[PDB]
Order: sequence, then structure tokens, then C-alpha cells
Amino acid sequence: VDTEAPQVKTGDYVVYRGESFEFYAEITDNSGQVNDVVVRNVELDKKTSQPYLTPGFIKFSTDNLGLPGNATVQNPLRTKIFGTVPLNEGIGYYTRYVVPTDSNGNTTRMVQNDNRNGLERFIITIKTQNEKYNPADPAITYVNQLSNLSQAERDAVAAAVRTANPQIPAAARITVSANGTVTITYPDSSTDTIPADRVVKDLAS
Ligand SMILES: [Ca+2]
Ligand SMILES: [Co+2]
Repeated sequence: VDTEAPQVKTGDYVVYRGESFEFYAEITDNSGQVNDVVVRNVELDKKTSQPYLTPGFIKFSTDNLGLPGNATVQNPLRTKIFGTVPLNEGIGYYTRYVVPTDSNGNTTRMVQNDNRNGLERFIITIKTQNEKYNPADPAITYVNQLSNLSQAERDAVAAAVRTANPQIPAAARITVSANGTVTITYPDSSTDTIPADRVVKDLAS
């Protein structure tokens, strides 16, 4: 009789506010068949005494559930853990559980122990949006006075930064100070800076 639960491999997951993500847990069972997979908090929801998963932005799906041979060591079952992080999501980390059930009623046991991290237990770390990008230097804007850029010069720098950084979000804001220092404000309000020496130079005749 099958008394062995499915085994799971996950990882150490990093996600970023305002950005989408997807990870795949790998699941196998000695019987070769997994009937269900739930990604969940270890504790039940106070409001329903039923399983749940917080933060609410974490979603999951598993194709090919309940079919013979869907979870063998050779061809594992894969559970996708995906979503988009809200711009105001709390910065920090969580440990959550991938909990499959095989064809014989055996369910992987949730065990709160760091030695299970990366197996059925996984860490997900939520970082600010600026941590996903590394702003590129723009083409130099040449200005009449390095201590006092005009509005049009500040406007040209921002356009140059935008041109040099197509990979940053369209909703990221580029502001330029009076000495040409660039601030990039991402949609989640975190920031990056490009120092003036890589942005502006004095205009020669
Ligand atoms: Ca089994
Ligand atoms: Co001059």
C-alpha cells in the first residue's frame, strides 16, 4: 500500500512590487500520480477555517492533475506560482507551502523547519521595484550652466534618460534637478539616481 507522500522541490523566490513573476515547483510521487496541489499558508483562515494563501497576489495553477503518470521522477508534475505584486505591497518575506496529494490519499506534510526550505516549503521575498532595474547612463545633455539647468534642459535630460532606458516601466517618472541630477521614481515610489557627472556637461561654443 502507498504510504509515501509526494515530494516537492521549490526554491528561494524573489519578487518585486509592480512586476509580474512566475515560478515552477517540481512534484513527484512514487505512485506516479498526483491528484491535487494546493499552495497555502500553513495555518487555516480564521474567517473560514479553510486553507488560504496570503499575500493575496500569489496565485497558483497545476495542469494535468489527477492523471496516471503525471508526476514521475523522470517527468515531474509542475505547479506554477505566479502573479503581479501590488505597488503598495508590504516589503518583507513569507514562508509558504506547496501541498500535493497522490492517488492514494497521501498528502505532503507541512513542516515548519528551515531544513525544508526549497522543498515543499518556500521563501518568497517581496522587494521594492527599484531593485529589479539598473538604470543606464543617458546621452550627455550639454547645458549653459551646470548649476542652473533651464526647464528645456531638464526636459532634454529626461528624454535622454528615457531613450537610454526602454526597459524601465513606462509609468516610472524621470525628474531632473537644477544641477542635472536625475531621479527615477518607479511606480511603487522607490527611487534610483543617476549622478550629474554622467548626465550633463558644460556647453562649449
Ligand atoms: Ca505516494
Ligand atoms: Co561657457
